[PDB]
Amino acid sequence: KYTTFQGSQNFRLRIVLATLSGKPIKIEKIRSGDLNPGLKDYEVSFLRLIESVTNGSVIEISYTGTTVIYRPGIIVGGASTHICPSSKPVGYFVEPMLYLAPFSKKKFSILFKGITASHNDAGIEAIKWGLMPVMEKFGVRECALHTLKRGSPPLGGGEVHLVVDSLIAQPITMHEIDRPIISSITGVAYSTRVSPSLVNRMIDGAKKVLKNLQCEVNITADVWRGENSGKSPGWGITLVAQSKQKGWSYFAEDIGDAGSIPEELGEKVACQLLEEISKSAAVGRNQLPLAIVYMVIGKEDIGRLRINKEQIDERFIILLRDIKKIFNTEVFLKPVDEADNEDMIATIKGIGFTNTSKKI
Amino acid sequence: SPFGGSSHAKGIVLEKLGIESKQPNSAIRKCVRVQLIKNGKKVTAFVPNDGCLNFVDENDEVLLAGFIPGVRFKVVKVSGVSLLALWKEKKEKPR
Amino acid sequence: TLANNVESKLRDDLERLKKIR
Amino acid sequence: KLVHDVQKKQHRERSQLTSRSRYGFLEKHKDYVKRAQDFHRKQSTLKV
Amino acid sequence: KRGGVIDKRF
Amino acid sequence: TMQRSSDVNERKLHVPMVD
Amino acid sequence: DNTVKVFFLDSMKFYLSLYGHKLPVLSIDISFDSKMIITSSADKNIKIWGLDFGDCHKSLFAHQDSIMNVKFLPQSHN
Amino acid sequence: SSFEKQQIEIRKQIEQLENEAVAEKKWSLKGEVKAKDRPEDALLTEELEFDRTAKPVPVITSEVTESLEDMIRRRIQDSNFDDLQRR
Amino acid sequence: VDLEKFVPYFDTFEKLAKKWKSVDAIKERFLEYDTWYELQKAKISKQLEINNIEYQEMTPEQRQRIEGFKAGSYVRIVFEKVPMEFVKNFNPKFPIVMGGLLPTEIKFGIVKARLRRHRWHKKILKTNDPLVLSLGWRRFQTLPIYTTTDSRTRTRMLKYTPEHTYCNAAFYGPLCSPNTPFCGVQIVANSDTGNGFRIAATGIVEEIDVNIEIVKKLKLVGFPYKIFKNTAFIKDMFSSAMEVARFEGAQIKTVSGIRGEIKRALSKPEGHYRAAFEDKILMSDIVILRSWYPVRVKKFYNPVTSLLLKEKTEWKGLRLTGQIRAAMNLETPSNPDSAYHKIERVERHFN
Amino acid sequence: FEARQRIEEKNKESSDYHAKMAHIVNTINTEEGAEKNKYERERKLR
Amino acid sequence: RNEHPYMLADRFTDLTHPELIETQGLQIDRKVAIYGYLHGTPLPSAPGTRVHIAGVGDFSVAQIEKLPDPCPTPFYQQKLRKRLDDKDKLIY
Repeated sequence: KYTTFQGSQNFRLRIVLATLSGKPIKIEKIRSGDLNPGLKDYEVSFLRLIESVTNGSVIEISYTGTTVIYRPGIIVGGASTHICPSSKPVGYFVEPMLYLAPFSKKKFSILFKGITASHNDAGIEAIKWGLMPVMEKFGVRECALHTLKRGSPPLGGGEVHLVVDSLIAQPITMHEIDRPIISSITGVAYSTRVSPSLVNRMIDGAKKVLKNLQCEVNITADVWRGENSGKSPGWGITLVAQSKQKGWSYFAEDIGDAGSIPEELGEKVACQLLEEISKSAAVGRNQLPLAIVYMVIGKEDIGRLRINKEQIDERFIILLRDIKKIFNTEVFLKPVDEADNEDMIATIKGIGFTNTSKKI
Repeated sequence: SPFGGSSHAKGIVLEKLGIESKQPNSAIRKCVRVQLIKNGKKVTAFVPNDGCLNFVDENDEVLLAGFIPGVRFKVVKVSGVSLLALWKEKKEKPR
Repeated sequence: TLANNVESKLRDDLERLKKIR
Repeated sequence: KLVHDVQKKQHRERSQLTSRSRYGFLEKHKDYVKRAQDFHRKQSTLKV
Repeated sequence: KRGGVIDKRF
Repeated sequence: TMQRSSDVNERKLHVPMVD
Repeated sequence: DNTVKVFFLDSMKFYLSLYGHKLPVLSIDISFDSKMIITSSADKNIKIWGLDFGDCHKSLFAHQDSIMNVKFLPQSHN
Repeated sequence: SSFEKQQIEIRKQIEQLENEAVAEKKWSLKGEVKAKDRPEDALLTEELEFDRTAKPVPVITSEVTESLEDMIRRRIQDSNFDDLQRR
Repeated sequence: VDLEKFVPYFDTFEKLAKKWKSVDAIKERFLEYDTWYELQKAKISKQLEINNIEYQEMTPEQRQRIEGFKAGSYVRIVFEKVPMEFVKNFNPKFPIVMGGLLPTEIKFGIVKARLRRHRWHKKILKTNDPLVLSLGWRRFQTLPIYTTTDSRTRTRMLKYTPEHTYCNAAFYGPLCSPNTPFCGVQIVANSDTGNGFRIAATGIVEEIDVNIEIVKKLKLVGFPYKIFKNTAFIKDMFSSAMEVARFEGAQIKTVSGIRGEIKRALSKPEGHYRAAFEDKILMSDIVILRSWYPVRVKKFYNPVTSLLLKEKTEWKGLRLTGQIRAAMNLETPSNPDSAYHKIERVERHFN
Repeated sequence: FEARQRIEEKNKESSDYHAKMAHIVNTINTEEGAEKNKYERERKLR
Repeated sequence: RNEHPYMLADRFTDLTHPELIETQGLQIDRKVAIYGYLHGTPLPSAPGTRVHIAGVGDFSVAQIEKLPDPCPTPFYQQKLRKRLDDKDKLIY
């Protein structure tokens, strides 16, 4: 019957893997003890987004909202428009949509409207230079997230258009047992409704920490102005460590709130990315929940991904646990032969998943 | 020589580029993209008619012979059976 | 009686027309 | 010449309905053009 | 459009 | 002989499969 | 230089700088709630910058001559 | 047995679908149809897509107006008149 | 702690700033085959050579956990909730075959296949006619609907399979990956085998989804009764003037081909309307309006389960439209008007 | 209303159809014809 | 054949308790064990995998375990330009 789990924990993850599997899923006990129980607007809106792109799926939310029964349909997609509630930005909905984009009947051309950045959710550049490049490694050749207008909190109103012009049967088998060498560090500095000196003070704060390194740095000074620069002033930084050898990338991001010194938050993202590097072996823990799931839906072949000691935390475990019930796939780990570092090799297999929803 | 010295060349049927065409028996409806196996180069080939277009499917072996100007290759032979034999109801394609 | 039935059928057509529109 | 004998099969024409028998023969494209052309011959002669 | 959103929330 | 060798080299080619 | 920099007085560190003044600011002004910065300039235009992001809500060419000094009504946005 | 009970439900469906096969077709599924054959005003009950032979006559909505006087303001702003002049 | 917070947990400023006063501990991270066929074969082989290596490295218990039970292993499988009759009506001669099912196989819904009448089958197949298909490991009976694209403008319901070509077929049943071919048979019981070739159709499954939008063509017919040159009045096309109001301006045409329009409905009598044509029509003309009405796929599923029977060779399900008529002694329906007759044309002489 | 959206959907689809059909006949003719012309002049050279 | 796991049953056995056959009757659902050599892709070790038995219906594997090869091939049996030995050939 229905695989039954508890809580809102990993809510999106448990629907999309259900969607990828085709196995129906039940989630119950969504904050039963809270004063305001049941699903919130953003995660109801997200569950609506799935119905827009999936076809034949039936979704029921309980009388109190504390239980949802999800039977997935085939993934069909198309041109559509979604209203992101002000609670969460577009990035909350686009990241899980990347889990499902390349495996559809017709192409995903979806317009997302609402806030575009938050302290807790992925920004545009996290998806653009931080999460998408992992798609070119996985076989998804051409795919883009076009920014037409950005909207900062609390009023938001931003616009982002997702296009995934690649559709593939399944992700390519994965082979990365080496710690990629980073060649250069790039990034984007952005702001709404405020003077460009902020975006320069962003870079100077970011520049200060990382000139102890011997690297070439080119942080884009980008300033949106006019009608397409949001209904609220706001700003944030995204610095990406880029490896041209095997096309690997690591990124860090956060946005500035009221009363913050720019050099301070510029100093953050430089040292913030810098901290992320120490804890990453082949992909960062902000790319880890992307790489593992696609490898689980690859072809019936074992690939290797190198993962660091710091990567395997509570996030790695429950995420691994969630995959097992839906797929019965288990991720084994074998130590590296090297003694300089204690990095780990995670061996996973695809379930033989294929894009049966495609026009052939 | 178009095949580099051979009279025939096999390929891999990637996608039928003329399926969406409205006009029946248009010159486009008989065009198929094919990967030449010996070198992997993508090429376009002719199938004799839309009736024969039914027989060709994606990931089948196809032999190509010299012939929408520019499509110099025609599909003469598919998956253990020649198309004209299939087209004449003289044979079934083996799978 | 028959005229009343035609009137009721016409009214049903009206409600369905509202449903379409 | 990749057309077979079957696709060149004759398509037979229908006739007037029995209920409509009293109105005459059921006319078709080739019947209509014959009366269309003669009227055009007629108006042209009336026109001049 | 096939499949429907059957929302029972009060 | 080159024309034959081309004709025999081509007939050896097939679709890649996994057994 | 036609830019009005803001220093935190307690921390003594520079927070934000007003930009876009055509001519130098003759008077500077902080709302009662302290969330707005009203500035009157020799360019004869008054700009009102919000503290949280240092952003001008409106720029106003009030006086045909330059506005030397600008006052508040205490505990009021006026 | 449950499997036999499965045939119990199957051998029901066979007879209705058998009856429908030999039953007279509905006026919708008869191809050519006539007003007497179908129920009166049946097409009022049904959605039928049909082609039209001429243009649908345009409707002067406000945005059609708004776009229209907007240009008229643009022509006169540029003094661009297609007007006949003394020759 | 949870993935909804995309930005993951990090340490405080001052500790992190003190942690990286220097950029040390990270300096390490920072700075031919003859034929394409051989390249693909090698890529397959290396992956296979990779596969063998870890499994050797893995423990035998670890290996079975990850790969499962490889082919060639002699294995015991236990099943529960098996039908009662299967053990009782067990014949060792009849083989028992087990087949694993991929996730798409479990799903049920509409199946779109490009299907043709099998070439040696005597008769063409009919829409809404039971047909036993063999998809994957499963063999079951359904009611397929045969359709055409009409020059890729719409999916139009065909009444039979084409005599000597493929056509699009829609039917309901367990789904499968595209490009999974299949075979069709009408009769499986020995009693009704006869001497006809039993394979009825052969085709390829084309697409999968949960519904199809098959439509059937409808022609509403009209008769003229009063003609003024291009303009004429038509009757019995519609039962009421309200019906005409819906189809005002609709394109209409005669059997002769003279195209027309529905100009306005006549108040008296009900259903009468005025139409203008490119030429004058004659009294014997019949005007027609082309229309389209949706068709639905019947959700019928009857797995063919011979091994559960005593006979194992006399399974029977839905009967063909021919057999039911024969059993109940009903003649095949026919319409005298629909019948075709020879036509001889008399040369016309005009005044 | 329904007519207006219906007709403009046909016009856009037809225009895209001819553009795609036109692009392909030009590109296939141009790129392949060069190689055909290439091979012929080698034959003349031989 | 290379994309699915499949199996031809060598023997057949019913594991239902005879007492259950009597207290309820023969009509009770029954537990069955089926042996043979696996083919095609590997079959997952964990129970619950969905399979189809031809002419029967779709079932879920309650339990699965490997047994020693009852017809060991000669190269395998001796392991535990030369012709086959008459002792080596076996029938099962």
